Amino acid sequence: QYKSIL
Amino acid sequence: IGWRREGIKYRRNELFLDVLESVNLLMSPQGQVLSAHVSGRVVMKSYLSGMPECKFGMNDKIVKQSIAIDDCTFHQCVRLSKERSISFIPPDGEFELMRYRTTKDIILPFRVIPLVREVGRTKLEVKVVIKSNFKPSLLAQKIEVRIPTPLNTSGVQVICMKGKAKYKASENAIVWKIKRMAGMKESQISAEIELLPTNDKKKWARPPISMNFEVPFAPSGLKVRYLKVFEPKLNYSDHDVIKWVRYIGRSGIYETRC
Repeated sequence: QYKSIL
Repeated sequence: IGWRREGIKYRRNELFLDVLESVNLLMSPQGQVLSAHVSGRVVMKSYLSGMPECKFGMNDKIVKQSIAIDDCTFHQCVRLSKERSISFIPPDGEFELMRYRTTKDIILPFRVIPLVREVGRTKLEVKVVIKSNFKPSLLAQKIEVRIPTPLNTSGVQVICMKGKAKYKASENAIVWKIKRMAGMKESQISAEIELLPTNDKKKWARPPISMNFEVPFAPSGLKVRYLKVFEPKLNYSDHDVIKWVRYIGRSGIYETRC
């Protein structure tokens, strides 16, 4: 649900 | 700088962004969009060392898919520049970074198609179809469709393949609940509404069918492009910071007239 900011 | 003390140290320098939007819709019986807007907030949770210069970049179109803010207030820490850059030294922990509104190019995650048939004056035949409109790899959660029933309602029969539904007589509505549902799908509910007799003269003012849902994207179209951290004293670069974002889009008022 939190994902990395790419 | 009275919102952040000066001593702060973490080995694990990490932040989290929550983009939280409530999407609002009023739809005509013949699919026209009568009214729609999004209200959003970005909340930041920062566990960063020292006093750092953060720069928040999004897919603002004034600056691919790019989006249109009608207006927004910021948190005092934000340096008001009109290059339209968002600059701040954040408070520690959790705070609201910005609040915003959008009216244009909104993704309406759900389409509701109602169909109603009168059967003499003894019953109503109702079919409702919902369509998820968004990437198939994404699931909506916590979907409720609320179908209002008239006051002269003897009783209610419903079939649905997905979900569970109950007639809730005190609330004068059928309530269909679905745990999960993926993008680019259809589901339907059929219901038969048994009527009591009533003053033929006064007609039924059919209130809208409303929905609630939660979706893991921003209906405004907002995407976070970067969050840049520079602390010029201390010895950690931007690429040392662990960065996270999540999106939680929820229905506000989301009403479709039948």
